[PDB]
Amino acid sequence: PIFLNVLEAIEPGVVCAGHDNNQPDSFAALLSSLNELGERQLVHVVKWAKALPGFRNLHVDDQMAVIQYSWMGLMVFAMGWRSFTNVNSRMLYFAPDLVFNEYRMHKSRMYSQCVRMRHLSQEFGWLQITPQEFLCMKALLLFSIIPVDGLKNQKFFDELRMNYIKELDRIIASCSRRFYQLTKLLDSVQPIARELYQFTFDLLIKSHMVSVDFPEMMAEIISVQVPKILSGKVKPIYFHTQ
Amino acid sequence: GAFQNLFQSV
Ligand SMILES: C[C@]12CC[C@H]3[C@@H](CCC4=CC(=O)CC[C@@]43C)[C@@H]1CC[C@@H]2O
Repeated sequence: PIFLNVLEAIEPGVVCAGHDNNQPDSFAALLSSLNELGERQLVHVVKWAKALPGFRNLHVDDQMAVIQYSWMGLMVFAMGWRSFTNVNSRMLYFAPDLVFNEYRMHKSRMYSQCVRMRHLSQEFGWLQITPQEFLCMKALLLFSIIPVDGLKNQKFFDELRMNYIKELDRIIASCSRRFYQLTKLLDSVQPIARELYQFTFDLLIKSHMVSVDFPEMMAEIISVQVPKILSGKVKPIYFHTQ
Repeated sequence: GAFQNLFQSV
């Protein structure tokens, strides 16, 4: 199984946030650490994406675009998986040094979003999602959000997305019920990512008033790319009608 | 240019 071999081989390892767990929880400390974690994970997501089967078939502009649109969903989905495998979804396992209990969910001012992420984590358990299903689903998330007006070479993207869908189907191969379930789960990531994009955009704009630090790439992406999503110029590709 | 710089740096 060449395709699964590759997904297993390229899967990123552990990423720490650099959070100081000796200091009391505060909104500014928790969010600054999540932002730094995003910056660190972005590096891993780029290295991973560039090594995916067929990724280099895309126009280079589109390679960069899909990463910059899909990172939130990719990272949330992976975090939900870590939470499921590490703490049975009892907490949000952002990183080994940044685990959210209910108190942190509250103090982050992101409780509603955290609730939804924890629900996503629980779904991995409720659906008995396999590691191989997780890997295929996560790869497909990279190819699940594009400009309404299309990419630089839409044809190459369409073909690549088609093949990742096929790879997910073959790993499934009850099969119809399963595929329906997994595509529903995939769709569910996108509204969660949208809420997080709105939250982080609003936070960036007022960051100087709440002492929240945004690293360089996060600040750029959140001000340059994320607004395309929030303004409706870039939209998720849903399997099912919402 | 920060993301692009990362992307090209591998
Ligand atoms: C964007 C954000 C920092 C990066 C966070 C994001 C929540 C989801 C998330 C999960 C991860 O595992 C990596 C960091 C990210 C990607 C946070 C929501 C508000 C904060 O500004």
